[PDB]
Amino acid sequence: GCCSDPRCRYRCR
Repeated sequence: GCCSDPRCRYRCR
């Protein structure tokens, strides 16, 4: 999940 991943701090969409 990007919302919880550190590489997807804001890229959850």
